[PDB]
Amino acid sequence: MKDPRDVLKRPVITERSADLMTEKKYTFEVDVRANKTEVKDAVESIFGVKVDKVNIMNYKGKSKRVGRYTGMTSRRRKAIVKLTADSKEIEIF
Amino acid sequence: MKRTFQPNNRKRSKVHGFRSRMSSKNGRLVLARRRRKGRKVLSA
Amino acid sequence: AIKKYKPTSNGRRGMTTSDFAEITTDKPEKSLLAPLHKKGGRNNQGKLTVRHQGGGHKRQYRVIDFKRDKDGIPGRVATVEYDPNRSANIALINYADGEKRYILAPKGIQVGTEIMSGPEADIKVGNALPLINIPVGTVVHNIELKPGKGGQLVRSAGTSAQVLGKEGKYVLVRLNSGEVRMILSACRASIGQVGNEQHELINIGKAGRSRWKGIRPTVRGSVMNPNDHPHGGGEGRAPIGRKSPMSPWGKPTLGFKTRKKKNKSDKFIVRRRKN
RNA sequence: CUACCCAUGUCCAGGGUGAAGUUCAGGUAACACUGAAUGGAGGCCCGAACCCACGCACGUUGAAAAGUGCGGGGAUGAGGU
RNA sequence: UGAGUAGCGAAAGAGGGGUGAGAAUCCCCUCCACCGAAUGCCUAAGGUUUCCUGAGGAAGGCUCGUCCGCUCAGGGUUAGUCGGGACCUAAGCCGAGGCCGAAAGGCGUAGGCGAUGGACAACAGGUUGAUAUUCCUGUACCACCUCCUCACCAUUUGAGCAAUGGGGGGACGCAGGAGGAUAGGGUAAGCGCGGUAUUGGAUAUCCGCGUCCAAGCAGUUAGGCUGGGAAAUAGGCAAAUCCGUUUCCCAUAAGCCUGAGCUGUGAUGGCGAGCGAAAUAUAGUAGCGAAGUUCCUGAUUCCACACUGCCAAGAAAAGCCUCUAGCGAGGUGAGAGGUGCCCGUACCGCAAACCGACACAGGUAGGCGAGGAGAGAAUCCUAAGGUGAUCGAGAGAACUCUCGUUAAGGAACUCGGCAAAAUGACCCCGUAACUUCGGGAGAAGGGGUGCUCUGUUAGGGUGCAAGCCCGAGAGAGCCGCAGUGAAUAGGCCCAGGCGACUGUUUAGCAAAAACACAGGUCUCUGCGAAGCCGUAAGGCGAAGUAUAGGGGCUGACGCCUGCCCGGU
Repeated sequence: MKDPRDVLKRPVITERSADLMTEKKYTFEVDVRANKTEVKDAVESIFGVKVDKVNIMNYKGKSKRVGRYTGMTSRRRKAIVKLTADSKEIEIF
Repeated sequence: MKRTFQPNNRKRSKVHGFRSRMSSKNGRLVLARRRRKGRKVLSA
Repeated sequence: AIKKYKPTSNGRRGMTTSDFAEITTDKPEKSLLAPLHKKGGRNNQGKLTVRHQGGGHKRQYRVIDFKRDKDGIPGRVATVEYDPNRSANIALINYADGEKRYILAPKGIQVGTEIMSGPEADIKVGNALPLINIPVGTVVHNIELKPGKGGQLVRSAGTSAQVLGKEGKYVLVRLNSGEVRMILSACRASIGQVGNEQHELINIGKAGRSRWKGIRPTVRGSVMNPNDHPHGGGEGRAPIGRKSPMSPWGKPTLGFKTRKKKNKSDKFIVRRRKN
C-alpha cells in the first residue's frame, strides 16, 4: 500500500475510447483519492508500458431517482493516460 | 426588486455553517437540539 | 497666508484654503510612514461610541518625536511638510546621525537651521531642553507631564505657553487657556510657538469639506424623536422644553463641571480656566 | 434585504461656462493697476449609460405582496456600484 | 356555486415539403420582420446537470403537440503557464501564555487565517454529436535536480551560499491636456467572381476578400534619477565596503533604470474569397485554395498617476537588488537530460438553467461593445451575431386602455392649465431690472440652413509627389406648402410667502416650508481626559492635545441680537 493494483479499477469503454485508444492514450477510472503521479506508478508497474502523460478529470455524481427514492451517484475520477512510442498495449485481448 | 436570499456559498457557510456552531457553547446547543430531534441536515 | 476664492459657484462663496507657502516638498519620507485605519468612532466591541465621526479621507501617519530624547547633536531642517493628522505642519530634520525624524514645526523656521536638543541647547526656536534651564518668560510648546513620556501638552497650530516662575520642583507654566499647572521640572520641553498660525481663520465654506476631513453631520435636540434624544418632541420646532439643557444622556451641558472632584489635579493648579 | 461603518477594487458617453495661477504688452519709483493670450478649478451648466422616485395615466382576485408607459431631478461627487 | 365565465403573462409571421396515426405550434428550406451601448459574446455571483445523442410522451408546459430546460437509456468537463491552494498581507476574525469577570465567557500579546489587492512562466491555428489561451501541430517560457559534457575560480592567507538580520524597492489620491503607438473603421493598387433580360450600363459596371501571433534579437518614441565619482561617519538592537548625514571633484550629459509600439524574425508555417469529390452508418465534410500591399481616419486602451496643477496629501508583507552574522570544500556558469502536484474546467449567466411560490413585462457584477448621418454609448436604420417569444381564428359593435387627427373659438372646464398641445440642433445678431459683481442668461426677441455649379474652392491635417481626408465663407441658379423637412434633443416672463445653496428622509401614500449644511455662538475638557460602550479588563476620543475634541442653541450673506437674576 499504496499498491499499483488498487489505484486503477477498470477501463471505460465509450465512443471516446474508440478514437483515443488508437492514438496511444487510454482511459481508466482511478480511485477518488489518488493523484496523477500515483497513476504513473500503475501503468509502469502493472503493464510495463511507459507513461507519456497522465491527465486526470473528476466528475460529480448525477442525483438519479427510482420512484420516490432519490439519491446520488458515486463520484467518478477518470484518467486519460498516454504512452510512449515503441510500446504495446495489454487490453482485454 | 431585490429579495433577501442573495445566494452565497461563502457567507452562508460562515454564518450558519458547522464550525461556527461548534464555536460557541450557545452555538453547540444549536447542535444539541439538532441532534436530540435527530434531523438529517445538521446546521445549513 | 490665506487666499480666498472668487464665487464661481455657490460652493465657493465663503471658502478659504491656506496659501501653502510653508511647505516645500510633496512626496514624504517613505521610511517613516506609519499606516492608518480610520476607525469611524467605533469601539473595540464594534459599537459606535463617538457620535458623528467617520467619512474621512485616507490618512497616513508619519512618525514624530514628541520627546526629542536625543540631545546635543544639532539638527538641520531639510523640508517642512504637511500632515493630515493634525492642524500644524511637520518639519523634516536631518540630524548628523542620519536619523531623519519628522519633528513638529515651530514658526519662523525654514530650511537649514541648526536644532540641538540637549539640556545645554540654545533658546533659538526649535532647540529643546528641560524646564529647569528655561528662563522665566519664554515661548514654549511641546510640554510633557511625566519625564520622557511624549509631548502630550500643547502642540496644535499657533499655540504656545510661558514659564511664570519656578522652584527646584516644580516649574510653573501659564499654559494655553490660562491653566497654571505645576509641571515637573525635569520634563523635556521645546522652544517656540507652533507654526501655521493662521489655521483658525480658514473659512470652510462648502458643506462637504467637513465631510472631506471628515465629520458626519449632527442631528440636533428638538429634532429627534422624544425617545432618542431628551429634548425632542412637540408639534415641530417646539421650544427647548425641559429645564437644564441636556445632552443625549441625562446630564446638563451648560457649565456642569466634569472634572472629578476627588482627583489628582487639586494640587496641580494655581489658577484655572479664566472663562 | 436594508441603516451606518471599515478595507479594497471598479464605473461615470459627449459638449459647454470660464476663475485662481502664469506669460506677454502697457503701466508706477517699486508696487499697485489695466488689457491680450495662455490656463482648466468647480458639491459649476446641458445631457446619455447609471441611480433616484416628483407629475400623470395604467394596473389594482395585477405581467408584478410596489411595477409598467409617457414625462422628470442628480449625473466628478456629500456620488453610483 | 360563479362558469364553460375572467384569465391564457407585452413583442409578425407566411408559404411549400418532410416526419407521424394525428401538425398552425415539430423539423428543413425560402421570403419577411425585431434587438443591434441590446434580445450580440465571455465570465463572475449562483444553479447542480438543465449539455450532447437515441427513444418515448401519461404527467410540468397557462392550448395542442411527433417537441422541450419533461421523462427514460447511455454519453459528456483533460491544464507546470488560465482562476484558487504548495506566496504575502488589509478591515476583520481566531488566538499559547496574559488580563478581567458568580460560572459560561469578554479582550488581547507573540503567532496565524482571511482577496476584492501586491507578486506571478503560453502562444496562434486545427479539432468533435460535447472540452480548450488544456487534446493535437509548431514554437516557446518557468522553477528544481543531475546518471552526462564542457567553461571559470579557489582549497579556510576561502570559491561561493549568502538571512526569518539591516537597507532599498515594490508603494499607490484626484482633476486636465498635449504627444507617441496599437487596437478598430473606410478609399486607391491587387486577386478570385462576374456582365446581368425591367429603360439604359465591357462599362471609372457589380459581388466578395485583402492576413497573423506569445519568445527571441536589434535599436526606438518617450518617461524618469536629481545629477555621477571619491572621502569620512555619535545612526540604522549585533555587524557591515548597504542606506542615511557631511566635504571636495566632474556636471551643457556622460552613466543607470524603465518602457506603448516598429522590424526581420517566429513562418519554405496557416488562414483566406471560392471551388464544396467519392457518396458516408450520404455530416455532405475532407480535399484544393489566388491576391493578401499602400493610403486616410482613430479611442472610451496603452506608454502612464508619466507630466502639470490641486488640495481633502493619497494600504501593508513577501516575490526582487544589495550589505554584513553564520556557514563552506568543491562550487558558479553554460549546453544535453530528466521532474513538475491538488482543486476549478460541461451548460444558463439580462435568462425559460438565479433572486423573485411560476419558464412571472421586475432585480443581477465586470470585460468586449461595429457602419451611415452624427459631438456622443444620443436617436433612427442596418452588418457581426441572436431572435419569431410557445392559444389562436374572424368579425370590426357598446365600453376601457393605448395612440393619431380635428373645423371656429381658445382656459370659458377645473380647487388648480391636471393633462395634453407647445419650445427645442448648430451658426449669428441681440439680451433688461437686480446683484454677493461670478451672474441672471440657452435671459428676453429675432435671422440663416435642402440641392447644383463656381469647386481636386479659401485655408488647414497628412503625405516626396500622387493621393486622400477636414473644410469656413460667399456669388450665381434650382425646386418644393415646408429645407436641423424624419427620430431624439429647453416653453417662457412678471410678482409674491418659505428655505441660502448641490444633497438627505418617511424602503411599500407624505422629497416638503422637514433634516443636513458651512458660518455664528454658549459650555465642558490639561490629556490614565471631557463624554463614551463596557460588571470590569480593553478601546473609541487619538499614534489628536484648548487654532483640538465632546455637548447644546441657531442656521449662507447684510443690518442687528432691546429689557428682567424675582422664580427655577
